[PDB]
Amino acid sequence: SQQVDKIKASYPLFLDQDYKDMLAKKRDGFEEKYPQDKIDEVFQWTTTKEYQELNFQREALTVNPAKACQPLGAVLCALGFEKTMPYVHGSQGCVAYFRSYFNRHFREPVSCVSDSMTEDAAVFGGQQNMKDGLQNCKATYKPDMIAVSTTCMAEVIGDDLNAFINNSKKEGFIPDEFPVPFAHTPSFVGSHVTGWDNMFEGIARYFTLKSMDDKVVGSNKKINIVPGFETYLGNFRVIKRMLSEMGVGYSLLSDPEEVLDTPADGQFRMYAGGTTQEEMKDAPNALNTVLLQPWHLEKTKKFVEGTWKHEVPKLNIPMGLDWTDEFLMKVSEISGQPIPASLTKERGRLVDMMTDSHTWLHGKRFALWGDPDFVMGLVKFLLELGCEPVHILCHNGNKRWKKAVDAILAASPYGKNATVYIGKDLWHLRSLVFTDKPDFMIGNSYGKFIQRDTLHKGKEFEVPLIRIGFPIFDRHHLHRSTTLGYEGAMQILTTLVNSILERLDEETRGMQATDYNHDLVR
Amino acid sequence: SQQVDKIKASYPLFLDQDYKDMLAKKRDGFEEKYPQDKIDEVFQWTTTKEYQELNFQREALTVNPAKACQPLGAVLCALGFEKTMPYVHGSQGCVAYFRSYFNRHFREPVSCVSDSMTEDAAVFGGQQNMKDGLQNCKATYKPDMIAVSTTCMAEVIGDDLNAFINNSKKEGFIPDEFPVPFAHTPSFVGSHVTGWDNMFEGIARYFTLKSMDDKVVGSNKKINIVPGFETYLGNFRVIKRMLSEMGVGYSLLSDPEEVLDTPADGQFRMYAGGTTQEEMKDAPNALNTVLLQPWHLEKTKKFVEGTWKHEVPKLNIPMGLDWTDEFLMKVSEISGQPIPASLTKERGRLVDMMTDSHTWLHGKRFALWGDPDFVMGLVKFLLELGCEPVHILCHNGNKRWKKAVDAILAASPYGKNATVYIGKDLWHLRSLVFTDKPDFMIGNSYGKFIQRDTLHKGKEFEVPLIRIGFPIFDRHHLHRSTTLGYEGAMQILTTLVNSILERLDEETRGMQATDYNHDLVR
Amino acid sequence: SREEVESLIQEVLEVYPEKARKDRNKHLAVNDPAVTQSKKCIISNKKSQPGLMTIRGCAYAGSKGVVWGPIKDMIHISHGPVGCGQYSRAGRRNYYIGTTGVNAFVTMNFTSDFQEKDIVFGGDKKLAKLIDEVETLFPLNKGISVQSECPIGLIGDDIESVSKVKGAELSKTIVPVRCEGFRGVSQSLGHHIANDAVRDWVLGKRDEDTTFASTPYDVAIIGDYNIGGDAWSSRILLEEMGLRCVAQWSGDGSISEIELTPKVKLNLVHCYRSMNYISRHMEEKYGIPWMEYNFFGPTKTIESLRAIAAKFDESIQKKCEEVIAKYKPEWEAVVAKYRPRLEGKRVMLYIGGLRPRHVIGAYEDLGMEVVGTGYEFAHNDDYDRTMKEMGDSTLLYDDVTGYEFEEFVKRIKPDLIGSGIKEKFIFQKMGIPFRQMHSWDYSGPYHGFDGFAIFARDMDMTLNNPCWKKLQAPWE
Amino acid sequence: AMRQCAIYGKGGIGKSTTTQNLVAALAEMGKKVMIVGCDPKADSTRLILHSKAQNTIMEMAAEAGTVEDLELEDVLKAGYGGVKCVESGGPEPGVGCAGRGVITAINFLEEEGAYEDDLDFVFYDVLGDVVCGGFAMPIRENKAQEIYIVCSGEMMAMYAANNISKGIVKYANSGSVRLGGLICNSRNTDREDELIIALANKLGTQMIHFVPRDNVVQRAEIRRMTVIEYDPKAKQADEYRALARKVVDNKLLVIPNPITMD
Ligand SMILES: Nc1ncnc2c1ncn2[C@@H]1O[C@H](COP(=O)(O)OP(=O)(O)CP(=O)(O)O)[C@@H](O)[C@H]1O
Ligand code: ICS
Ligand code: CLF
Ligand code: CLF
Ligand SMILES: [Fe+2]
Ligand SMILES: [Fe+2]
Ligand SMILES: [Mg+2]
Repeated sequence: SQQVDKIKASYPLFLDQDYKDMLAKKRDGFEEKYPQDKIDEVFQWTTTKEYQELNFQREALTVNPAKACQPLGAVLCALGFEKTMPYVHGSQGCVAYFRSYFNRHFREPVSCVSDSMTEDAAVFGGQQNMKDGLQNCKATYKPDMIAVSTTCMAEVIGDDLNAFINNSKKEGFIPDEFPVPFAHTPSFVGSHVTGWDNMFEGIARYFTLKSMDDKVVGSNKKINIVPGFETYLGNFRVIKRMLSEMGVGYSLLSDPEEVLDTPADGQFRMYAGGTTQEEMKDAPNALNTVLLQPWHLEKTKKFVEGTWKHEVPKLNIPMGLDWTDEFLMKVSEISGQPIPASLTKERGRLVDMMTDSHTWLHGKRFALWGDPDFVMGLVKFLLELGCEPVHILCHNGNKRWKKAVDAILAASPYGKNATVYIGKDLWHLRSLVFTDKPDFMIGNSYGKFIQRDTLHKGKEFEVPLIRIGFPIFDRHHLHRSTTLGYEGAMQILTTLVNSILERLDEETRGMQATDYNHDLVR
Repeated sequence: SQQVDKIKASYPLFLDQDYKDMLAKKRDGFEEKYPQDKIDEVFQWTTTKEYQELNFQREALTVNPAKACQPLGAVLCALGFEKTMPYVHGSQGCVAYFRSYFNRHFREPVSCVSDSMTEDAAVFGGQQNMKDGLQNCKATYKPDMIAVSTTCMAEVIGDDLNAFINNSKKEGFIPDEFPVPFAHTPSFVGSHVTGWDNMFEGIARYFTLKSMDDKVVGSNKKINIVPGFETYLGNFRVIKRMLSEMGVGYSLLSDPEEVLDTPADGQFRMYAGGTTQEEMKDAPNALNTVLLQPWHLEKTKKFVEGTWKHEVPKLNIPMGLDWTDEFLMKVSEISGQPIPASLTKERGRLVDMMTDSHTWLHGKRFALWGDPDFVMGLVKFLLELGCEPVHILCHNGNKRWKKAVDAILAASPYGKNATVYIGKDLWHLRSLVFTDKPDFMIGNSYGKFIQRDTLHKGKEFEVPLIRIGFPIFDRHHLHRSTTLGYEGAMQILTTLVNSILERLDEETRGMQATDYNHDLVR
Repeated sequence: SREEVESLIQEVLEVYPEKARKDRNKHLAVNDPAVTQSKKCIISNKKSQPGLMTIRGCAYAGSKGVVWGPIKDMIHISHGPVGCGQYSRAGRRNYYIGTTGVNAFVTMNFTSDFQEKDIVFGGDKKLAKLIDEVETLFPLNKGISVQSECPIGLIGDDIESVSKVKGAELSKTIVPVRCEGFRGVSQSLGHHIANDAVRDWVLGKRDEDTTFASTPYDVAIIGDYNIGGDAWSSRILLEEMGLRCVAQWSGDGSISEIELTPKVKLNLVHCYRSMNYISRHMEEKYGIPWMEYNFFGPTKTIESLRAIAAKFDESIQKKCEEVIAKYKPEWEAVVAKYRPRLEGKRVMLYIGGLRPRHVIGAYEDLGMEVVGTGYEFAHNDDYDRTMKEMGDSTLLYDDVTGYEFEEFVKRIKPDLIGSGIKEKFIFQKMGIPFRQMHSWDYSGPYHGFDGFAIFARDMDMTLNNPCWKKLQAPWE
Repeated sequence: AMRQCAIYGKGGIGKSTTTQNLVAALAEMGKKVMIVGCDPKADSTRLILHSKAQNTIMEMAAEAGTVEDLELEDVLKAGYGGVKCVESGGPEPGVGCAGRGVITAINFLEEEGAYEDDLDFVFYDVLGDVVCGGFAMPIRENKAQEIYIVCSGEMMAMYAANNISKGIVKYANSGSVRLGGLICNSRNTDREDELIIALANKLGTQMIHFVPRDNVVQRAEIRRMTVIEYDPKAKQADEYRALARKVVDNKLLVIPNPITMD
């Protein structure tokens, strides 16, 4: 039933007595469902130390992973260049998924094509699909550039991207000077951050490999910035703002900030802004190249050190105070510009915030996950705050990264109770937050399922989710946030101390029971 | 008892059984406390329509007001001027409170003096305190300027600030040229916003009244901006950023953003930034003067229209989409500068956010309160979002303003269920949220006790507090936010839609009851 | 108009190379409600032209995302690299009642997460080991499906063998599904491979069993995936009408309901496209008749209730007329409130395989007109059903391209578009009101009388929203 | 400076034998040579390394977890004459995907810089039936630039040379990869050398050398050695030196023209 003045959607509609009664009959009659008694006992068992031991013996099964595959990163990379169409050579199912995935995170259109390789293209190869596809795409959507990556099936069968594209050009499907950079992006290797590294390297090699002869390092007086797989619009914007503020000439290579934030003004723009082809061609002339997220830009770094001959600085991701400081001094060192009074003041305003909030953050325990550089940046900042990371999970992490993060942890009194996990998923993490309960989780939307689980055990075991990372599908416009630099650090500090205060108020909102500590002033 | 490894503060310590027992004995033995039965019965009665009728018949009793008194606004005004010491002539109890109130909201030092009028100065006048105080203040704290306001007692006994200051100067306690503007700020008239209007008009009168002879309107080619009582740092900044973006020469009169956000770098800066004495002297040469919060800058408006002869534009507070637009076009008409592409795009990004979040914002019902201009800005935006204001309260509001807002409400389908209240307090609003339950409250920290009350009645009756306004004492660093312009509207849009999604997740987090609607993607 | 629309078709097609032009021309038509053989006017279910930004998915999405995934008390393994399973995790809102991770698993992502060694050496050993860990960590699971991603089908892993061997060792139904993404041309073949697997590995488990107590009023709901609770909202009407719903395929579905479906008297098929396969098979093997119904809006629902009740005795027909009389004042008030706000409005639709024709009824009940519609992957028998439901000189498109759909809308200028998440943000930026017609924009149900109320409210809230008048800056 | 060559030919024709005997002579001439085996049975370096070279690339990756964890030191060994050997590895018959194993191994060698010591020649030994893209990995751009096709006078061997040449064309047109010649590994058929010269002519290439059938080759193979190492004075041993000298001096690199069977 519906009262026309107050229509109910699925919640709370299905709580009406007639639906509830109907669902009771469904279950009893046809579901052959395990008794509630058993379900509760099984549930309780999965929260124990013994279930954790079994759970951590897994060797073949993955449950709720915290990563996606390579071409997702390639697509994001390709999106960052002017009038560029991401083009994924292989099965079209993948593209439908990549677009949907980014649509939901960005609440924006996401442009990308497939060349629709079917069963006969599986056994004969995708040479024809690549010919017809490059021609059709150029004609219909008119990009300046098409950036080609691969699905897993094109990789199993070894479709030679370089040859397929050269024959397309040789046979007149697209003009020879029409730029078609490529990168093999196999999904069964690494993860989506690895796909970003691979795609960027293809494009950079495409524009600079032939013509190294006339390049002189330092001759355009600018600093190359490579951001890596990045999904906070504010992150592109803050790097650009701090460099402009210092007077540093800079060149952001892969810049999707504009095209992922177009205005609603009556027209759809498939393309907007981004790194130009001329900027890439000119990149080897820069003073140096800074990699924002080095732990997934290793292939890019070898090409840039080897072919461009830049002394790429050893910098951590510029998150939190020390590493933002370190980033700014090194940009200062490369370019000759001193650090302006305006950035120095901003630094002291983040310090002021740390001093103001330290009593509430101190000793607070967090479980967290995400991509390698993000996680280590977030871990470093939690330590600078007097917080205790407890469970650090990075599913797409490696042994060397794990070694670096264990060193940061051990350098501080606040890391004594923390352990780093690589190769482990969100079902592992779920066990950890039941057996060794932290105060909060910091991760993406997928963590809401953990929070629901911890709550089902009991309100005193509930571990709230703090949404920082990618993808965030169940809040709106968090993709406009910042995590880098001083600006990112202020936002994170504010998100953290206020999650802490929001939770405390909930635990103290009980009339004449807990509200003696329901303070007006915190 | 305490575990040395996991120490408990007041919460949850006193939930230990021995404290619980000790409290049970205290009550029973010595409190002569009404039986729980009666307490529950009176409580239920305070949630009904009949109590509301009694509650709304009040004529003499005020409960939980939503305003402060004039000198607080006067102090905030003076703080916004270069090296200026706010000076409140009267009782020192007032000053200890003013600083505290601002300390807790801004989490910054707040400098202001009293001249400590005691019982004998009550009966003999505050002439002597004023002589010694100005001399002592000037010598010890060395401001460039001293801005004198009054406590309620100095107003009752008619202490003539003008006379007392001149006799201070004639007798050499402070130098004759040393700037000492003043304003009578009685706490039994209007409130803290009226105090700001009074202070600003006194300072402006001080620097420009004698010398109107040599002023020509429009000759410095700048637009004067008067912010009014504003407690979001970001609001001063967004106005400064948008004018600069347009190339409009501007002069912001009363600018405390710097002094309220000094860096923690090893030294205390009693003063920083602010409107210079030269800016004030030069103000009448500006093209025109824009008042950001007209509904409490009426005294200022008469002085500037009467004496400076600026044709002050008829502008609403620039909040939400229409009135930000309206503000930008008027600044464009006055200065001659076009509206730049970067602002046009900023507008389309706010529109884009509104199209993206509209299905969740639609039909949501809000109770809200705060200052006159803030409230109406907030009401106008909710209507632009498709939301339904229901209870609009403004305790320090007046009958004309009430009419202005009822007209705005009537201009939209979404205002048909709203009522505006002036003169009514937070104990009145509490009845309103029990008898005609909205989905959320938008207000300041004082609202957390209302939420505590609605929850004690029942989880289905709980009305969550969304903290936007002044003062905010129970979250950290919200005073860095923005509420004006496109940037302000984006922050407000994001807070509202995510408060809605956060609450829905809470209502659907129940394992095997409501979590069928605990969706990953919202 | 008929000629004007034909002209619009020829102009749009001018941008394509000749091969893509000759083909895309076959998939765009000007409707004739008189035509009953759609082959004559349009062709469908062909492979997409490379590089043209089709909105189509793959066989795996069709099988795992759509048919299998909703079955709540089985564990569905995304077999292969980590991407597929991760982009589809809780993306489709197939609602279910259960204790997730204990006795129910719908929102969870199970995968074998192929690395390079698993590609080169094959993954049958890992798959076997994977099933042991599952049975350890989720002992209340009542069966397991193995959903092959692209590379499982290339390298020739023997998942049937692993399923027979491990299933015997554990006395557990394990269903191997070859829903390799490169198979077919879209989601459609995945439905089919999903239905044949249900048939081959589950539907027959109780062929010899006669313990279940059957009545002449037993029916199954086939082809409702309970989006936002659509199926729960349908089920209630059928039962108030005195029918007993033994099964729901596959929204809120259990493996036991599927095994008990052969005991019903009539199969109620909502989504024809995705489950007409198993319905024909159940008629051939068990003698069970099946019929298509539509519970979108009052007119279609009322007509469907009467048609279904006519398959039984007069008692059920009596109860039919009761249910109708009960909800009559409720759907009439919805009409009185929302139709005046929607009358005369024009909508263009583009969805998968059922809704582009199925929901036309609900729109008309609010006085709206469907001026254009098309499918991602229908077959010609869907377009046979479609053309009488559309008006004359309306536009029909199949596997429409991003470009084509963009340009059609520019000319036709509808007031509302109802399509998917990939379409959404394109058209909002154009100032055109947009409703998601897969996910229902996280709202719904829209099925039945209770859904229609949410349906009316959603179409009006969006189309008449104050945000749509704000797209142009006053100064330009 | 560096020359990369890929050896193709009909299954069972003598590629791995011919390749290894050539490289032996090449090393004996003072060349720095690497052999890259691209066959799941991993027999391509078995005669340069006596008895064992236990460690294939895929094997070590499977054991080590991932290819990225694997260091160059683990899979590349030196045998007779300082000849460097590495094997792709792959699955046993009938399971997994040997093609992808080749892609991964060749990609590993590139990423780890295996090509940049001071090498004169790189030889890729590929299996007979080239069933997929993986097994053309050695003839992509920046891999082998010279291809030699092993054949003989019988109908089937020549038919195969022609079909491998068609598979080459797409890699030859779009790249720099070129056919170097046909090497005739005799089966003692009538007027066989003339016959292979004729075939070479129709393709657009030459027959670089006629290698006689001599059972010392198999006798040395049974000893896990090249003829060069097993018996340096034998007639067959001088044959591989002649073949070796000619490959050093070859300048003929063509795009072949495949014929229609008539
Ligand atoms: N010139 C020659 N005279 C006599 N026997 C020879 C010979 N060349 C090769 N053989 C023998 O023929 C057999 C095949 O040699 P080899 O293994 O090198 O062929 P191949 O590599 O083409 C097979 P595949 O295609 O499966 O890799 C071996 O036993 C080898 O000793
Ligand atoms: S199953 Fe089909 S695309 Fe019949 S694959 Fe698709 S939940 Fe659509 S038009 Mo998404 S044939 Fe269902 C469908 Fe229709 S996923 Fe849903 S909305 S009625
Ligand atoms: S010593 Fe007097 S009793 Fe003490 S705090 Fe001061 S007034 Fe009160 Fe003042 S704060 Fe404003 S100006 Fe009057 S109302 Fe009140
Ligand atoms: S048609 Fe999968 S998303 Fe792809 S690159 Fe492979 S991991 Fe990543 Fe369908 S079954 Fe899946 S989604 Fe495609 S791969 Fe195929
Ligand atoms: Fe958007
Ligand atoms: Fe502070
Ligand atoms: Mg061989």
